Amino acid sequence: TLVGQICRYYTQWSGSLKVTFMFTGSFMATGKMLVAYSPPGSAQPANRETAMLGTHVIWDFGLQSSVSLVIPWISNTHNYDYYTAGVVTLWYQTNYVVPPETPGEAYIIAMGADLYKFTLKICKDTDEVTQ
Amino acid sequence: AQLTVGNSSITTQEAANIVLAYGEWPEYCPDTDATAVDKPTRPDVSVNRFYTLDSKMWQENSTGWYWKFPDVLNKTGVFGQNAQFHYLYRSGFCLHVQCNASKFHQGALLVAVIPEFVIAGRGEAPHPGFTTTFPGTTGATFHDPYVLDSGVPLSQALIYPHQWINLRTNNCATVIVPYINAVPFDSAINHSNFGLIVIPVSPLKYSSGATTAIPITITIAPLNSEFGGLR
Amino acid sequence: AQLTVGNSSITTQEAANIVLAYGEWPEYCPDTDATAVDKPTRPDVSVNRFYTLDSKMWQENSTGWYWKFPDVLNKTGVFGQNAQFHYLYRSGFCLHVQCNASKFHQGALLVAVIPEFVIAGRGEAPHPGFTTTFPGTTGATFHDPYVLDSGVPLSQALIYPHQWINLRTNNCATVIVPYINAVPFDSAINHSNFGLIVIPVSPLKYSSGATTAIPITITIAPLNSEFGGLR
Amino acid sequence: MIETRCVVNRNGVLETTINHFFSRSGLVGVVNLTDGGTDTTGYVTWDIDIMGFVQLRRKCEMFTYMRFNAEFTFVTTTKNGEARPYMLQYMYVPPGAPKPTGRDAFQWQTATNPSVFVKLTDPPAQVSVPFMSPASAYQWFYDGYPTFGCPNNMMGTFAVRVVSREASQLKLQTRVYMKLKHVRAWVPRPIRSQPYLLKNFPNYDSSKITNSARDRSSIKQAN
Amino acid sequence: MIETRCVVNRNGVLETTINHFFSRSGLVGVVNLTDGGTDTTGYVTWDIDIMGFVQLRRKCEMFTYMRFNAEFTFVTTTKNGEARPYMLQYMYVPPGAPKPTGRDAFQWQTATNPSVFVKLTDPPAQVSVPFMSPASAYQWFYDGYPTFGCPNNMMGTFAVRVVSREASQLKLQTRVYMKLKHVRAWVPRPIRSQPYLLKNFPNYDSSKITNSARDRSSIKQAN
Repeated sequence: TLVGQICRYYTQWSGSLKVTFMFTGSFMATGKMLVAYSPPGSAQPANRETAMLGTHVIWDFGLQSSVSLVIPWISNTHNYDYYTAGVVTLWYQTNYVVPPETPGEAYIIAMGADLYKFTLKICKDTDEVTQ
Repeated sequence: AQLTVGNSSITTQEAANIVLAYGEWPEYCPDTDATAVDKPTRPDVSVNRFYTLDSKMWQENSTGWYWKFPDVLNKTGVFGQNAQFHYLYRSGFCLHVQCNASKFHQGALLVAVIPEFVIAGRGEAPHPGFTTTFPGTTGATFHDPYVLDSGVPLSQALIYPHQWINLRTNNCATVIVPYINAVPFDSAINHSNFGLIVIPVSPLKYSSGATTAIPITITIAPLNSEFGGLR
Repeated sequence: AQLTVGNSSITTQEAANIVLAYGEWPEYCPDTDATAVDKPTRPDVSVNRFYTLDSKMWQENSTGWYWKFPDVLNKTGVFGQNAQFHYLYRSGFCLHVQCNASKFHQGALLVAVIPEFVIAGRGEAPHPGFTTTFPGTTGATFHDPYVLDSGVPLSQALIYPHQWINLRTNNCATVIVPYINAVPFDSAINHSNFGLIVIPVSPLKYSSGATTAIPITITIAPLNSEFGGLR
Repeated sequence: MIETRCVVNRNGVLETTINHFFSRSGLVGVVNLTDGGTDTTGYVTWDIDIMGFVQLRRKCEMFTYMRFNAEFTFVTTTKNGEARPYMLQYMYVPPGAPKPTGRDAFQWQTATNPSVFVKLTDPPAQVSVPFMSPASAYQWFYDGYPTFGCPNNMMGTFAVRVVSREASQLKLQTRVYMKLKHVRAWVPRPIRSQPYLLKNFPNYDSSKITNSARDRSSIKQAN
Repeated sequence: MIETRCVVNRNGVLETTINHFFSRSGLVGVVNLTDGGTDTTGYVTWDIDIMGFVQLRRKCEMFTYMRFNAEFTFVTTTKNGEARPYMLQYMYVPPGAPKPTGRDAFQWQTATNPSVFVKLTDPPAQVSVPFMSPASAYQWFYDGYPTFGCPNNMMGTFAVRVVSREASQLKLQTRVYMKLKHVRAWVPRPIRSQPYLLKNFPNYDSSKITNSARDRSSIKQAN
């Protein structure tokens, strides 16, 4: 992403993010997915029940073709790894349902961005460029 | 439309068509003698929200399912916690049943709410165990749908608050159920107030190449909950 | 809806949803020193109208296409005539990309406008020929879509004016591109201002019996053109 | 590092501005001057180029168009580095002007090439160069044929020599520092994910393509 | 060069003014000072003359009459160029005054000749000379007989020496830089198309005359 590349030019960041899921199936395919966010300090959920007990979205891609999940707050202060993460997961609420004579396989595309609350400080140089 | 209650958000269409059970809304209790002494708890923060079960797979051979409330929620979230302890309990519910199916699938589901729904023995006196009275979050499947396993015709099940799901017209149904009991408060652990039932009346049919199993998703929102003294 | 400009009329739906590139409309130039001496030509009679290319066939194995403007129009109609000679050139465009596909087809296309889009060598110093810089009316196909053949991630292509075409929701896209340059007028022959790109990000998929190739049609309408002294 | 906590407050917004992002004077080149009489040239020319180093090259290729003034600083030392009082001459050669052909050549006395004379024991010299392009901006992406010689958007050239009648045997290197000022930028680009093969062209190795994100065991496991 | 395009806009008008066209300090002469005791003079005199170099000579002969103030700068180095703390004296000798006859001669102590004492390790000295002519302008074209000694319009003379009791063996060259200021010009002339034969006079070779434009194959073909 661009957020990913710009953060490499700064030592500290913080703010909120946005993650968009976009389903490309056939028009007549249908089903539900569970888009969930486990905050930092906890391992990713073990099953759907514990993913459902926290911030999440039930997204039926037969009705809605795209869904956004705002992550409320994230921070990296900063070789002990100071960022305790937090995870987005995808669950099958239903099974992907397909009519006759249509592929039965599709792909999800994921996107990410910063909300206006996001900020950056302490300039530096990127680890990508070597020279 | 998108319904957002607490930290949960579900995708569903906006339709004023719903079924109020018996025609009344959930209400908080009229003031009583015991709760005048100790003011009851009316939580809505993280407690009253959408809970969505594991979806059920309807296949050509099925019979149909039932759930018992409050029981289905007894081990969930922060409701099951309050359901535990709290020897006094009252609440209504909002129930949304969904079905994801292509236009090439055909069938229909009867969906009803039965107060004091009692599964009986199929035998002697085989008192049905805690499995039929308290199936839990998963639920149970019917043996004899035609009699509902109560000894009662399914034809006449329509004097209960109900909605059809016909895969031709509508894929969803919503039933608002108030609290219905002969006493204002009761024990949520040893007494299930009502139960929910989804029976395919017309079996699922499709032509080869279609998905052989259609998911049915349940969503439960409590309404106007009240809890008592802490066990 | 039916859009009629000059002697050409296209069938398309009426939707206020469009993408203004960078948020500005095509404009005629602010008065300059050279054109105060010779007043520039602002033709719209038969010159500014819909041009529709040969449609492109998107198949399961594809990579994706690009076009260079003004170049794609350099041999067409009465625009290519004015594009020839006329050592001073300025213009905006209206670009409509269409896809004819059945509801049983699935896939998606990223569609973007890149100013000063430079294809590089895949090697040494293999300076890319006039074929990559000036592919003509037909256009070119990508070798490495993932890097755009510029040495740049396609993931980040979304800071360019763009629209998705998802065969699920929408079959068309429209991008209004103003004139973007570091100088008011430039040479239309030796300099292409920007370029247009259609890359399948999710490949085309269908089940046997469907059409194996889906056409993509381009339509170009110039906006606020200006031409200079005649070569 | 250290200091591991959570930052609940918004940061300062001033560090993310384009003009602050391209500020901070830094090293744009190193050139070496040996005054050896006739066995060695005895001067240096350095064409003004931003892209010579890939750190700042990557930050200008984030944009299509830019406009700015440059400020240069010359840090010059001798071998081991101990300094002695030798006069130097930094001549600037505008775009479209002939460069010195030799140490004593007549171009050094041209007045239209502005010069600065400073002794090597003095603090380093600073110079401010305006916006030099005939367009309204510099562009390092031009789709077409520029041809015409070396980098794009010619800013000029610096030449350095020692000021003496007889060649003084002296071995110099002049570090050039550039600070962009009043920077405007237009039409942002994506940041390059591939290694640079050569200057002036965005070539990439087709056989070996690096992927933008590193790899993990499975998609169903984050950590 | 590079950057090949069309410029649709008017340029800046400020660079074409007479006062900017004669600005930009540049090298007006080179003189050499060897202090050798009695085998070498030990000082230098430089008469103030604009026409000594033909670059600026050609730009003053564009006009009949000019008026201006001069600003001089002395860049002085020693052979190899390494500098040592020696005091110097630049004395200015007004028009109509006797010049130094030798290193220790009494003219160096005349007060009406203004002087400046600066060590050779210091930054170069600068001096501002007013408009010196008895007419209202300098004219390098005078039709008649001026006679009377050397160039026309005598501005003055500079003399340089080292300040010491005993002659220090030291070999110096002083580059003089002049910047015209507040320049007015009258009655413009045509620009010279012929080589200059000698100073002070506009002589030209009659046998060999160069033609103002170069040659082509035929008149009916441009390229």
